[PDB]
Parts: sequence; structure tokens; C-alpha cells
Amino acid sequence: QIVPDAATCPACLAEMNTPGERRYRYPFINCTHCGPRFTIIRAMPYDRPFTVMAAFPLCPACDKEYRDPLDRRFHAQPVACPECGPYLEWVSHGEHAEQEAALQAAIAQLKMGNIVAIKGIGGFHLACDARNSNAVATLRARKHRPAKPLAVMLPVADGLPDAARQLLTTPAAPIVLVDKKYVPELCDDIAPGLNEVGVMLPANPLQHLLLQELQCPLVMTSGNLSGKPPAISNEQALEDLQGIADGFLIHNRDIVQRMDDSVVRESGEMLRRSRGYVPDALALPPGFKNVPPVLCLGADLKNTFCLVRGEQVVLSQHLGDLSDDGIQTQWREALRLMQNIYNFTPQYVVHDAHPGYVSCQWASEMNLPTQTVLHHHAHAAACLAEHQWPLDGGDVIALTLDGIGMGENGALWGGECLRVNYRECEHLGGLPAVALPGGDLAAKQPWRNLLAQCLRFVPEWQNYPETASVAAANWSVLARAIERGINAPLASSCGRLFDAVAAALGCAPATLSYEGEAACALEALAASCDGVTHPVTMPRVDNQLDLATFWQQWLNWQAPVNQRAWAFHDALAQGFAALMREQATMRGITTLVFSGGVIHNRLLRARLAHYLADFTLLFPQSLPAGDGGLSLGQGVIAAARWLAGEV
Ligand SMILES: NC(=O)OP(=O)(O)OC[C@H]1O[C@@H](n2cnc3c(N)ncnc32)[C@H](O)[C@@H]1O
Ligand SMILES: [Mg+2]
Ligand SMILES: [Zn+2]
Ligand SMILES: [Zn+2]
Ligand SMILES: [Zn+2]
Repeated sequence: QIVPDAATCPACLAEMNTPGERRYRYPFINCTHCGPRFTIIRAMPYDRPFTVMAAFPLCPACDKEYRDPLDRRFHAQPVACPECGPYLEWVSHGEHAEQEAALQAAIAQLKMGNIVAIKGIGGFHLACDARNSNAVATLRARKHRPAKPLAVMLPVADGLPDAARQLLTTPAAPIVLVDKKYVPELCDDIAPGLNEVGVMLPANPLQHLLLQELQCPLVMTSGNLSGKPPAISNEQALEDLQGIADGFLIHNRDIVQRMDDSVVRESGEMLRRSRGYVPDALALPPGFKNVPPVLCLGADLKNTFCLVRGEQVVLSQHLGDLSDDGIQTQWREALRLMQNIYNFTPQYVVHDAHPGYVSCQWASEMNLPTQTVLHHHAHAAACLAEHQWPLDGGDVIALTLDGIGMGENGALWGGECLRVNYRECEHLGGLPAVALPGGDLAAKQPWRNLLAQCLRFVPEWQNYPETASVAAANWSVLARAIERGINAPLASSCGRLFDAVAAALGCAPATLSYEGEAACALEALAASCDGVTHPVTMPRVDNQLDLATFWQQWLNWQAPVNQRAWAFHDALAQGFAALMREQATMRGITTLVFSGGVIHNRLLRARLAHYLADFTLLFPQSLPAGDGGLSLGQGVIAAARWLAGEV
């Protein structure tokens, strides 16, 4: 029974700070209670000969500790000291150092405002002084990441709320999203236009040495290139990061598994589940038992896979976007080790109903019986699973809010009201389906969605100040592609509705640099408002929200932009609450489920919980609301159809 990778413990930290200890200032100190696990194992059993540490025979001082039953390092599989262990190496445009001098060159570079690649437990990070405006602009410029927020490493948790401090200091040592007023020391280019910052504490010996020296916050972001899987070997770091890093702090212990930092909110809500949680298994809900081995391929974005057997499920670490160049290698190594750890051999494969997905191509290469699950059915089921809804617990009404998933009959869904149990998904209503002009471009340029909404719902849209940039363009070639159905598929996407509103308000750049950027900006804007009396609504017309009425009231209700953003969330929540109410009540349903990437929105949650106080409300918490949780939903639906003896 192997455990997730564990933050360095107090006792090892104390040993590493104590002059005259053999392991004094040694960056690879670990013991039976802490250190790398999943990231250093080649095969089972967990035993030094089958880890990355086979290469380093123990000196005798270490071997006496590893073998002594009453010793903290008894069978510490990756134990070492300066005599027999891995050592640090510094590489900078010509220059070379090792061990302690390697550490000092990295610190001197960080102190002068340079960017250093640092080798971690499960990848490589890029670091620099988080208070240094020039360093941070340079890092963003070199990595072409003009907006996306950067995680920051702090030396200690002092001054953070209690609930943050308590999460930050667990073995898992996650990034924890914290209000940015707690951390005034960070320059303004850390999370521009957002309200929260991701902070973490040192969790490995090398990070402790660095932060003990620097006594200041450090950007500590992933060592990759957009479109590329993160490097896990020295030469792939050297190759990948040379345009970016001014120097490299690497070492000669191999990483064999990609393992990103995990990311939670202070409230405990999981956004990314990797380092420190993988590979822990999860109990399935009551009634699921004797389930055959099922491999669930998850989603094409923010991918995780899932192994289902017996009365448990095991989720992989975050593996990213599956359409990326060589991401299949890492996926496949995670799958090998996971199957070796649990002695797992799949009898069935489950994957998404979208036939253009990479994951559905991989699934047909496996010579197993395969089955398909609707994207939004799976969202809803991951959420019921996580709240321990019983196999036979009854129907719920689900609100599934996201970007785009394939729905029934080739339709693109993302704002749906559903009747849901673990076997069935009936679509009840939701947003109107509205063109995505330019297909994939619709997610990158919010103004296209504003245009598609205006064309369908706003008479004389050209006359509103909020449509000015749109109207000054020759939008009418795009309007004709839309009429004729040329790369302008219909989608009831709630994510594309956020984008239309954000473009109307002008709160995002015209072209976006990351998925969801316009929606986060809109939500960060709405959250500075404490609530307003306003006349904006989204009425119900048969079983869909009436956006003609919404845009007419919204475009004609002048108010500060935060109050306009707040009013949008409120009308949307209210409008969905009215739909879910009619559907639940007239069927005798008393429990409501919410899932999909948009449900990560705090204001929209708070608003829906406000309108739906007459119901039991079920929201994601220990698993991501979005695509990170989808493999689990696939799993419980396949298990449930199986348990019912479905052919
Ligand atoms: N190539 C690539 O994907 O970059 P990456 O994955 O290293 O991005 C950092 C991750 O930390 C999270 N994160 C960090 N700071 C955040 C903030 N202020 N608000 C929301 N999410 C944040 C967020 O989920 C984000 O994906
Ligand atoms: Mg503070
Ligand atoms: Zn320890
Ligand atoms: Zn030794
Ligand atoms: Zn989704």
C-alpha cells in the first residue's frame, strides 16, 4: 500500500537545519514518513531496487539506519546522505557548479531578479522574485503568458486565514487560492484582474533551503511551454526552457511520473488533484460492489483517467489536454504504474460520446468492449458519487454548466437542465442553442459570441455602445457564414454566454490568452459588488431561458460595471432556479445537483443556493467541478448499467 508524495516532515527539516548532522543542508533528505513516492517508483513492490534509487548504493552509515527497526528511516526506500545520494547541479550559459555552490548560484540569480528553472518532485518549476515587477514581466514575456495567474511560494503561512494555513501545511502541500489582500507584498502582475492568489509553502528539502535563504515570495510556476507536456528529465528541461530560464538548478535523481502541484480553494474546494493525493483510492457509493475492472478515459481537456474495480475507484493525476504533442507518453506511463500498483487489468473501457475526441481514438486501439457516456451525464454523476448517492437513491434534477460537451444526437450542450440517475439522463431544457461563429475561434474571441447573441436576440444591436467594436468591423461576412451554417455550429453554452457579457462590458482583451479568461474576469468584477437592486431577468419560455428579454433589460440598465456583472449572475441563477423548480416539483424530486466547469463560479453558486433554499443542494467539493472529475462520472455510470444487468 503506497501513499501519495509527501511534503518533507518536521523531523527531517530539523535534521537538515542542524550543523554536524551528516544530512545537514542535504536537499534529498527523506524518511519513512515523507519524501517522493509515486514519482520515483518504476515497478512494484515498493522497494529500493525498483525505484529511481537503485543507481545510488547506500554508504554504510545510511544502510545501518535503513535496516534499524526503531529508526525514523527504517525502510525509507529513497533514503540517502551527501556521501551516497543525488547531488545538485547548476547550469548557466557557460557556468557550472555543484552541491552547495550550485545552490548559491541559484540564490544569487534569484536575488538579482533573474529566472531559474528548479527541478522538483514531479516536474520543473520556473522561479523568480514575486515582488519584482521587472522579473515578472520578463517571465510573462518569455513564456507568452500575458494574463494567466502565477502561483507563488511563500516561506511561512503567517498572516493567512486559519483554513488556508491548515491546508497549506498538510503532507499534500497544495497550492491554496487565497484573497489577494492577504499578500500585499506580491507585485500586481501576479494575478492581474483576479481577486485570489495561489500560494504554496516549501514542501521538499530543496524548496526549504531556497526559501530559508531568500526570505521572500517566489513565483513558482510550471516548467513548460503551452502546447507541450511538462519536462520531467533534465535534457527536456534544458531543451524546453532555454529561451526562458537564465540558469538551471537540476540534479541526478530521476523523476519517472509527471505530477503537477494540486490546487484547492481556502474553502477546501478542489480544482486540481495531483501531487499529494494521487494514488489514493476512493470508496464508491452504497450499492456499488463487485464491479469489474473498468478503465474510464475521462475528457480531452484537463484530463484524468479512472480505474474502477470492486467497491473503489482510483483517479490519475492531472494529465492536461490530450490533443497536445506527445502527452500520450505521460498518460501511458501513469496508466502503467497505476495498473501495476493496483494489479489492474481492464475488461471494459468507457469514454465520451463525442466521436472527434482524441480519447475515443485511443479507446478503439485497446481490444476491449467500449461504451460511451454523455459528457454532462458524467458531470452530474461525479457529483452524485462524491455526495455518496446510493445506487438506487432516486432521480435528481441536474444543472450542468460548462463550455461545450457533445449532447444527445450530435448537439453541443453546455447549459442544460436534466433528470439524472446513474443509468439515465433525460434533457429537460436550458439555454437556447446559439451559433459559435468561427467554431474554435468562438472560445478565443468573446466578441463573436456577443455578435451571435445580438444577431438572434437584439433588434438594432448596432446602436448600443456595448456593441461598438463589433459593429465597426465588417461583421456581415461572419453573419452570412452564420446564416448558412459554415463553421458556426449551434451550442447552448453557458461559458459562451459569460463571454458575450464580458465582451459587452469590455472587461477582457479582445483576443484571450487562455480558456475561461473572460468569465473569470467577469466574475472577479461581479464580486466587488455586494448586491444591487436591479431589473434584469431571464424569464422562462416553455423550457428555455428567454434571452431576448434578458438582453433588452441588461443593455438598457446603466450602472457601474461591477453592478452590471453582478446583475448578470443574479438573473442567470434566478432563471435556472425557476426552471429547476418547475421540473423538480412536478416530478416529486427534492434533491438538485450542480456540476460543470462554470459551477466553479462562487457568486453563481451563492446565488443559486439563495434561490433554491426549498431543495437539498448538491455541489462538487472534493473533486473538480469540471473535466478533472469526468472520469469518475463515466465510471459510476458504467458500473451502474453493469450492476443492473444491462446487455
Ligand atoms: N500550462 C499550464 O496549464 O499552466 P499551469 O497549469 O501552471 O497554471 C497554473 C494553475 O494553477 C491554478 N491557479 C493559480 N493561480 C490561480 C488564481 N489566482 N485563480 C485561479 N486559478 C489559479 C490554475 O488552475 C492553473 O491551471
Ligand atoms: Mg499577510
Ligand atoms: Zn521525514
Ligand atoms: Zn549515505
Ligand atoms: Zn465539461
